[PDB]
Amino acid sequence: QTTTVYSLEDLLPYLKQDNVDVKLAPGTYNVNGFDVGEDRLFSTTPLFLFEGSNSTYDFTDVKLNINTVVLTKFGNNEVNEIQILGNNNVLKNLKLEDIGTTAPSNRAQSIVIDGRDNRIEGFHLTIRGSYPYGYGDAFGKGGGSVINHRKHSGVLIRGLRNHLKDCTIISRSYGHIVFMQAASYPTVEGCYIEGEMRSTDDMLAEEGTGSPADKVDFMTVWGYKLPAGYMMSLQEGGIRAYNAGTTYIDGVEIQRATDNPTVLNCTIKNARTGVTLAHANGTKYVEGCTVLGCENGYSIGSGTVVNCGADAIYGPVFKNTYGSDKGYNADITILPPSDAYYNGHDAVAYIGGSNHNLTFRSEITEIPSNLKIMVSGDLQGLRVLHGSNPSQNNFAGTNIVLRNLTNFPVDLHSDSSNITVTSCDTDNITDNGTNNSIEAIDC
Repeated sequence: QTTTVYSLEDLLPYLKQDNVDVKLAPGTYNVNGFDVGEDRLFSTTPLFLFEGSNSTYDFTDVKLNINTVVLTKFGNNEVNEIQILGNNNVLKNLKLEDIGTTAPSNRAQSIVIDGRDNRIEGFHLTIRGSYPYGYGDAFGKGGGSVINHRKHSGVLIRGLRNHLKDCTIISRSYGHIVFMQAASYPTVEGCYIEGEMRSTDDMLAEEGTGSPADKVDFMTVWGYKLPAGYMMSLQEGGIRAYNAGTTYIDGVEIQRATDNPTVLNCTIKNARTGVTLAHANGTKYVEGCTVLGCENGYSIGSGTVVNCGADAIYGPVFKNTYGSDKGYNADITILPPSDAYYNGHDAVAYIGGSNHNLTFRSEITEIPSNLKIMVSGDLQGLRVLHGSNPSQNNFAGTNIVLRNLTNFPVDLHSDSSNITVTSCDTDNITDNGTNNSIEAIDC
């Protein structure tokens, strides 16, 4: 029942057909700049456009090497390596590596999943080639940038009931690693998602070199000179949901927020955020995840984080996004450090909004002197200093259960009220709020 093909050329016609079972034979396949053109293997982007439905594609033992020069071969357009437009497809086991670090002429996204009921499983993706690479988002991630960008993101999940399962996504590119736009009921499950880090002190050491950041005197899009003392990802989000986007299902163009995301059993390392779903609507559910060395652990706005862990070396394990957050239930283990601490945010968690039920658990006994659980107050977060992003800082918290089964101190700011705190120790809790309850628990 399976048709086997032995070249990319012979693969491409099947992507236009429904109800096919296709295998690209084990081997190595190289896409270079000479493969893009009118009489060339790829005359259009997306390179691999899966238009059919009800199809299965086996890429076991396939290594697909795509030279980053290809990101410049389509004019000023966005380039996407793989897009799925049909429904009910399964793509499995591909190892896809971007070769070199050439930046897109405009921007790129490795995989885009539209349609409904598709699954990408067993992929190993290495994403490269973007600009500027080395500053994270300090000089701009959208419009009005201080340094204009050519971003390149990994997997963009859209559509309906789309599933990324058991994949390894390694990014050495400035872009999100896995992100969701206009996606209804997406699921990310069993994935390992990894970026890399650079300190702001190392960025500031470019002074006098003539680098792009040196030429703008390190003035960030946040409205202040880049501060020393933080560790940034060179990527954007590990898993990040958007409140907007465009998708296509069954010939219908759809503009909507992400809704009903589920994240299960993922490990996210060295990204700007581990799991951020606050901008999605519907039910948010996160279970069984591990977040290591990210700038932020979990921010889902409302919903459930259960049986999840994060270390706190570079940023807080938990952050309420806005004072509008309501009904965020979380059970988070503060994991042993994955490297030396370099957390300039001066917090292990920042809590606010209302009607949350939050449990933190840890075996940590060496508590860095600058780290505490904050309920309300003025977070020294890299992107929220000096009034930057004002809705994301300095907000009230009300009617919150805080079970602190850790040795970290807790600081209840004057804008906190009706906080029910239980803690292993209460000697290191400061209470400047209103009608808060503090009670000791045994271990």
